[PDB]
Amino acid sequence: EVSEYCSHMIGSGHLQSLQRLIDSQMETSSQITFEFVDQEQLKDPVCYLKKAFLLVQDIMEDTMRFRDNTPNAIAIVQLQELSLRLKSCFTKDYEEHDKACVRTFYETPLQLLEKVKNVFNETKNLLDKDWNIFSKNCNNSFAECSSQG
Amino acid sequence: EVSEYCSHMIGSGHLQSLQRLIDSQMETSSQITFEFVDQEQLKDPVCYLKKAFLLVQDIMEDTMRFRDNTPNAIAIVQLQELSLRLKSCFTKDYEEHDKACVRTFYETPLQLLEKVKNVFNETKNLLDKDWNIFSKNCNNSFAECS
Repeated sequence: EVSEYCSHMIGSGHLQSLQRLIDSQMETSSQITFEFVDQEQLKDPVCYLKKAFLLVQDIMEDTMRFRDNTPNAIAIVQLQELSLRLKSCFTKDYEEHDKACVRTFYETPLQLLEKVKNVFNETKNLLDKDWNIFSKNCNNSFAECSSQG
Repeated sequence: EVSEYCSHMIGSGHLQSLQRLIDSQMETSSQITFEFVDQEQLKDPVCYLKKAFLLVQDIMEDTMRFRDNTPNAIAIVQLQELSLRLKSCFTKDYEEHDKACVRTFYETPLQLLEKVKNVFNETKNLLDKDWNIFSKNCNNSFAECS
């Protein structure tokens, strides 16, 4: 079940952690490649975040990497712990729609980090309005995407 | 004027702060371009650091940029202040030789930060050995560079 366990689960400390993450990065024009949800393909706000929340998990595990026991590595662990708690708040969608709406991006680390912060921030905002919002069936939204990863 | 006060300017807090900078950088394939001293051209330890000390000031001003008032931006300002004090410890070498021993690098921000930390670390170490050491005339060392 999705349940009231979902409401208020993403806290302000989580967002401040994301912000300190962003603020400590040296500013660079250097771009990196990553997979993320293509907003131009998936425009519905709820299903965008349903898909994006899942990808953020891969992004944290493989891309947002820091030295053991540094403040930023600790924030990632907390965001991963938080994401595990959040997994019962997103209803599962069809497995045929796993790579739909995903594309490779060529963007700076700061732009990737802003995408991740926006996912956690907007997920928190919608959960605070309705703890059941991510029980939405997004199979038709994913089917309307033009491409796949 | 070079003086005994040189051996007291770079503190442990400056290095620990540099380490905290390094520890906060995300491990990523993102590489950046910068100008720095070539260790292969300038192998003499003292003249390497005379050259590297000047270049680190451009790197801090133009490349190691952080959003204003963040912990890392403040650390950079403090390292810049510290460098301003250290300039009394380095005698001038011929202007002749400004871009000598310098080449472009394409390395990660972590690698650049390690290069900067090593300059401050080795400078502190040598000043602790002879606070007059960077009065050395490095004009001939700079001349053998490519």
